[PDB]
Amino acid sequence: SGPVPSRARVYTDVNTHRPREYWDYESHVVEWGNQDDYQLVRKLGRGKYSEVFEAINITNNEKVVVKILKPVKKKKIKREIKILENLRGGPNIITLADIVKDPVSRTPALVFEHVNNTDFKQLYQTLTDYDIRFYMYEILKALDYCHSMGIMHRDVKPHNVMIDHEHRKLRLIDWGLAEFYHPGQEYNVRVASRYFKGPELLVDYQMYDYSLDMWSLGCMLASMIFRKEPFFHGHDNYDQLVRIAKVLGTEDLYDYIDKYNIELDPRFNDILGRHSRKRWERFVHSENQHLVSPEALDFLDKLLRYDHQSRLTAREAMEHPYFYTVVKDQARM
Ligand SMILES: Brc1cc(Br)c2[nH]nnc2c1
Ligand SMILES: [Cl-]
Ligand SMILES: [Cl-]
Ligand SMILES: [Cl-]
Ligand SMILES: [Cl-]
Ligand SMILES: [Cl-]
Ligand code: NA
Repeated sequence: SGPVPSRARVYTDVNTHRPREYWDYESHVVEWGNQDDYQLVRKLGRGKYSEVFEAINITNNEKVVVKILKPVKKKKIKREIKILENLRGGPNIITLADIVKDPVSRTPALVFEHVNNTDFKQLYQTLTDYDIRFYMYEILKALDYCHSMGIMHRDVKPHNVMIDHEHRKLRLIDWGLAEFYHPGQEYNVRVASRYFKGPELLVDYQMYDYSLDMWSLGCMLASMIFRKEPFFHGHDNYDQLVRIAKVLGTEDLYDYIDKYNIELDPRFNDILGRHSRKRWERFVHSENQHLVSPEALDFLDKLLRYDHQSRLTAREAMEHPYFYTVVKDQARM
């Protein structure tokens, strides 16, 4: 018999209750602008699917970011555009400003409102306890918003969080792997960077949901409070699950595989072994102790579960005692 089906605990049917056109990105008609409205200033970064530049909008002299979409399925381009259009104006969501093609090369590019090219990975190993809580709360605002809008990011990692530390502002970027959540849909498991992949991806459980992003967020939190980059340091996708099993233990892993009737790749049969669930105290030392609290560990424990249904939702996470002082300072301001 096949895998047992799964549904999101929250925002399950939000796309069903929308007009078809909200989520039917294959049918979306893009009005392509002229990239000659912009002048590229300098190259900022190189990605698998994109080259990214600082640019000037000639018309108003406003600074922008241009992402030139490296050759890829047209379906994937419409998906990213539609998701960015749907999420435009959401809290801590990057703002799509324009969609253009190079008149010569015909290559499509996305134009975003300017953010500094200071990604979270550059800062997140140097934060105070309070700033970790503050910026985690800001990421959760973006995730609860996109989940509530029927979208899962599927590539949450430090390199996809842009931060202006001076102005205490954060944006979640690179929506190129994001998808619409539809109950009963089986998704591609070849998403996310190795160190942030949830167990559902690693065991090839395809009927996953928004909760994938909450695993990735837990991997970021563990890295930051323990000053361990990455927290789960696998050699490859098989060893990645071994790294997780040595921390979360094998008892809960095999119970998860039994619950969803998952057919575990034979490769796993000799490498997972038998491991106790480790107390988080084992990762605490003199250099990270100032970032670790009972509140931080209680919260982390409730993100890093094998069973995606067990993990906190983004809104449940925002309710956790770890954020009480952030929530109080926000109301004060
Ligand atoms: Br602004 C901005 C910056 C980068 Br780097 C992005 N990668 N994908 N979308 C982006 C938007
Ligand atoms: Cl601190
Ligand atoms: Cl990263
Ligand atoms: Cl998919
Ligand atoms: Cl590890
Ligand atoms: Cl222990
Ligand atoms: Na402590």
